[PDB]
Amino acid sequence: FKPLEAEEFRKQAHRMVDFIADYYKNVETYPVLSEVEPGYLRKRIPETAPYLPEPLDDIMKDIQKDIIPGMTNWMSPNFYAFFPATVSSAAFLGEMLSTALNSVGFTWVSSPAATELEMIVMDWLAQILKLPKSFMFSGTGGGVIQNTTSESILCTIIAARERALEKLGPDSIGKLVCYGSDQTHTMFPKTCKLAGIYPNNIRLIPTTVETDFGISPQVLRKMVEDDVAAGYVPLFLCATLGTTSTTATDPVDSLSEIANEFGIWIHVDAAYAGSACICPEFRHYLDGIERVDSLSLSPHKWLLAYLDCTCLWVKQPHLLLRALTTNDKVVDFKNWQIATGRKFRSLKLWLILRSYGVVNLQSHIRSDVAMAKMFEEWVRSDSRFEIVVPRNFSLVCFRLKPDVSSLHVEEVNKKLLDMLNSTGRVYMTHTIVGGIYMLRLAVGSSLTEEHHVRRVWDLIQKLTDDLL
Amino acid sequence: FKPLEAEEFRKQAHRMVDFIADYYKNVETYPVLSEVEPGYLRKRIPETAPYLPEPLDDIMKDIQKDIIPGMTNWMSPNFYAFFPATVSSAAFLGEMLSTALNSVGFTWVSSPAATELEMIVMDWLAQILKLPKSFMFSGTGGGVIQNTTSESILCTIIAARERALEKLGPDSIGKLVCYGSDQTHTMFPKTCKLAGIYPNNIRLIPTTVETDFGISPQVLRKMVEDDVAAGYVPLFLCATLGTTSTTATDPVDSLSEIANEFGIWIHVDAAYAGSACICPEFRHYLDGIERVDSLSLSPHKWLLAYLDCTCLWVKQPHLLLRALTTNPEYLKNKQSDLDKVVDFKNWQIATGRKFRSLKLWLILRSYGVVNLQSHIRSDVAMAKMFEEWVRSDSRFEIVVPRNFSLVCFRLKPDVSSLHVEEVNKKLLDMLNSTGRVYMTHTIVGGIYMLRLAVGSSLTEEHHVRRVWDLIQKLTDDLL
Ligand SMILES: N[C@@H](Cc1c[nH]c2ccccc12)C(=O)O
Ligand SMILES: N[C@@H](Cc1c[nH]c2ccccc12)C(=O)O
Ligand SMILES: [Ca+2]
Ligand SMILES: [Ca+2]
Repeated sequence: FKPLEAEEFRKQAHRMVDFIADYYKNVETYPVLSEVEPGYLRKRIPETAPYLPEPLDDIMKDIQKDIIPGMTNWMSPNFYAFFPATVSSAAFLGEMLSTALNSVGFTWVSSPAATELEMIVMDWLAQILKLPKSFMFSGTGGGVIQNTTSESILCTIIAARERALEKLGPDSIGKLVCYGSDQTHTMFPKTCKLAGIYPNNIRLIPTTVETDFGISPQVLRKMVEDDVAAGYVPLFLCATLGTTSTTATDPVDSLSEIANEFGIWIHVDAAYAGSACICPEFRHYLDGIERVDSLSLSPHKWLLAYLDCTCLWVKQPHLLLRALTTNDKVVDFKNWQIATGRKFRSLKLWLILRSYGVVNLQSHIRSDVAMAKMFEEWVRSDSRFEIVVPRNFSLVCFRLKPDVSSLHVEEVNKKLLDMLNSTGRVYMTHTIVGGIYMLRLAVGSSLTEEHHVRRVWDLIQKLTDDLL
Repeated sequence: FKPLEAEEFRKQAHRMVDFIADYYKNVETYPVLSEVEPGYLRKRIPETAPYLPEPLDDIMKDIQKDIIPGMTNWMSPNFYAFFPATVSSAAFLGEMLSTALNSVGFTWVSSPAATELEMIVMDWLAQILKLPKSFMFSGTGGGVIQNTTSESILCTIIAARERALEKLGPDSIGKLVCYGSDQTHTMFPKTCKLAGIYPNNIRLIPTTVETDFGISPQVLRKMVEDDVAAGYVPLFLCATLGTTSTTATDPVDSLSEIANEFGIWIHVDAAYAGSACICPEFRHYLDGIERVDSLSLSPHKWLLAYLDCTCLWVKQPHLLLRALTTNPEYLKNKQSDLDKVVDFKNWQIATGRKFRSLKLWLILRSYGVVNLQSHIRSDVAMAKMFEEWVRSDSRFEIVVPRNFSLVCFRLKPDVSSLHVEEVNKKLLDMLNSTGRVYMTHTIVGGIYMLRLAVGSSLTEEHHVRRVWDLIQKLTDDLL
C-alpha cells in the first residue's frame, strides 16, 4: 500500500486541476447561497468510515452531488457578502507547491529558504506600504506571516501584557485595561479574554455617526484618564482601519499619539483595508504609523492570497519574542507565533508579488474601488435609496429610505435582502450600526466584473419595484 | 487586469502539477539537509518587489535554483528527523479543492457543507479510535479540526481556566496550577504562559529512566496534594502519548483517575502516536479515555494529511464554548440546545477557517481503515526491524524501548576512549553531512542519543537498510 506514488499522484492531480477549472468556469451558474437545511449531509454520508477503499470516481461524484450544492460559493462573481476572499492563479500555484513540499519551518535550520524568504517578503511588503525602517528586518523591526487577524492580535496583546507583568508582577493582571472600538465587538473582546484580561477591563469605546463610527480621540483620552485616575493600567488599544460592518477608520495619527503618551501599545488592524494602502491615494490612512506598535493586514482578504494569509509587523520584536517564550541574520519563526509548526507561508506571497507586480496590484485595488464608486453613484440616482455612511473603500452601505413605506424601515430592508438572497443570483449580508439597519455590497470577489455589478443593481431595482 | 482566468489557471496549475510530481520523483536525489549559510537568499533576491510583472519561467527557474536547494527535504525517503510529516495524493486533492473553493466557514450558514462534513468526519475518526459516545456530535461531546497542537492545548487550557474563574472569580488566577511532564517542556509551558498562568504555577513533573520517562502517577499525586495543602487550585494536566524526544507514554488510565479525583482537566496530547491508536494493538494506550477531558492528534504527523491538520475532541463542548466567547446572552443561558449544527468560529481562536475536513474525508474514503492501519503497521515494522539490526551490534545500545516508529539509540561508552557524548555527536554530524540522510538527536535523562523517526511517506524497506549500512560504515571510519 503506497499512499504517495509520483505517477498516480500526477494523474489524480491533473484530474483535480481540471475539476477546479471547471468549477471556476461554472460557479457563476450556481446559486451563491445554498438552500440546504441543517443536517442535510448527515442523511447522505454513511455514519462510519469505510473499512475498504473507495474509488475516486465515487468520491468526485459525491462531491458534485452533496458537497458543492451544499456550499456557499465565495468565488462566485455574484458574491458580495462580508468581505471577498480574493484569489489569483499565482497564489494557487504557491499553495500547491508549498503544500507539496510540506516542510515545517519552525527554525531556520528546519528549512532555510522558507525562513529567509519570509523575511524578504515581509520587507518587500513593508516597502510597498512605505512603512518606516523600524518595521523591517533590514532595519530595526520585523514581521511574521500568521494565519489570522485574531491570533496576530492575541500575540500583540500578550506581548503588551507580558511587558506590563514583568514591570509590575503577575498580580498586576487585574489592573490592565484594553480598549477597542465598539465596532470591533465580535472579536476584540474574545481575544482579550483568551489572554486573561479581566472581563470588566475590556473597554469598548462608544462611537457615533458624527465620527463615521470611528474612534473619537477625545473619548478615548477621557476613558484612559479616568482609568489612570482610578489606578488601572492602560495596556493595549486596537485601532481598526476598516471595520467589518461599515469600514469605519479609526484615526491612526491621533490615536497613536494618545497611545504613546500613556504607554499604551497600539495595534492597527487593517485586515481588509490595509491592502488599499499600497496605493498612494490611500496611504494617508497610515499617517502616524511610525508611532504605532504593531500593524496587521490580511492578504487573503483583499490581496489575491488564498486563506490563510495574515501579515503582522512589529516595531519592537524583542517584546513579542520575550512574551512568547519561557526562557544575527536569521530568525526561528516558532518564536513569533503561538505554535511550533508552520507551512512555507511566504512562497505564495512571493509568487503574487513577482507574477503581477506592484502596478497590477494597485490596478486591482483601484478596479474594485472604481466598481464600488460606480455602484454608489447608481444608488444616489434612485431617490428611494440612501447611502447610510461614507464609502471609503470597496464596501457600499445602503438602504431603502424610511419614507418609501409606512412599515418599519428595518423590516422593509430585511425583506429586500431576503428577496435578493432567495433569488440565488446574489449573496449580500446586512449590518446594524447606530441603530440603523443597512444592506452592504462588498465588491471585490476575484471573478466579479463590471457587468456583474450592473446586473446586481438591476436586480435590486427590480425587486424593489416588486416590493413597493 | 484579471488575476483569475479559468483557462490560464488550468494551464499554469497543470504545469505546477508536473513540476511537483517531478520533485516527488527526484527528491531522493537531493541532499536531505541543506548546506546554505544564514542569509544566503538575501544575495539572490532583489531588495524590493518589482513594479512590472515577471514571467513564470523566470520564477520557476529561481525556485529550482534558489529555493529548493535551500530547503530541508522533509519529503525525502531519507528524512528521519523529528517526526515525519506524512502525505498522500488523496490529501493533496483535498488541499487543492479546499483551497480552490476558498470558503470561509466561520458559521454553518457561511457554508453548510464545510461545517457538516467536519462534524461527520470527526465522528468517523472518533469511532475508528473507538472513543466513547461522549466525544461525538452524534452523542454528547464534539470535536473540531484545528491547525496545531499548540492551539488545541491552548484552547483546552483556557476552557479549564475559565471554568475555574467563573467558579472562583478572576483574582483566583494566581492559584491555578498546571501540570505537565518534563518530557514536554518546550511547548506546554509556553502554552500555559499564553493563557496567563502565573510563571510559578506551571509545574513540570520529573521523570526517570525507571518509568521510561513517562509520568509516574504517584509523583503527580504527591505534587497535586502538596499544591492543595498550600492552597493552590490544580487546574490542568497535559498527559502526553508519545513525547517528541523518545515517544515516552504517560499512563492515561491512572492519570485520568487522578484528574477526576482532584477536579483537574486532563488533556491527552497524542499529536504523533494517537494516529497509531487506529490499530487494535495500540488502542490500549487510550484505555481510560472515557475519564479524560480532551484529546488531540495531528493527521499532518502520522496520518497522511499535509500540514496543517490537528483533530481535537472535547467531552464537554459547552465548557469550551463558554471559554471562547464574551457573548453575554450565550453565557447567561446555562443549558443544552436543540440545534443540530455548529458555528466552528466558537470552537477556535479565530473567526475565519478553511474547508479543513475535506482532505480528511478524502483520506478516509480513498484508503479505508484497513489500509490506514496497514500504513501505521508498515512504519512500526520498519522501525522494529531497524531496532533489531541495532541490537545485533554490540557497539550500539537501545537507550529506551521503541514504542512506535521512533528508535532511540547510541554508541556504547566503551567503544571509544573519547567521551560517549562526543562520539555520538560526531557520528550524527558525519551522517547528516553525507547529504544522504537527516537525523536529529536528543538529550534525555542526561543521556545523548540519536533518533530514527521512520515514517516519511516515500521511505521503503531498502532505504532503512541503506541508512543502517551507512551508519555502520561511518562508525567503522570513526574508530
Ligand atoms: N516533534 C518534533 C518535530 C515537530 C514539531 N512540530 C511539528 C509539526 C509537524 C511535524 C513535525 C513537528 C520537535 O521536537 O520539534
Ligand atoms: N469578515 C467576516 C468574517 C471573516 C473573517 N476572516 C475572513 C476572511 C475572509 C473573508 C471574511 C472573513 C465577517 O464580517 O464576519
Ligand atoms: Ca476585481
Ligand atoms: Ca511508509
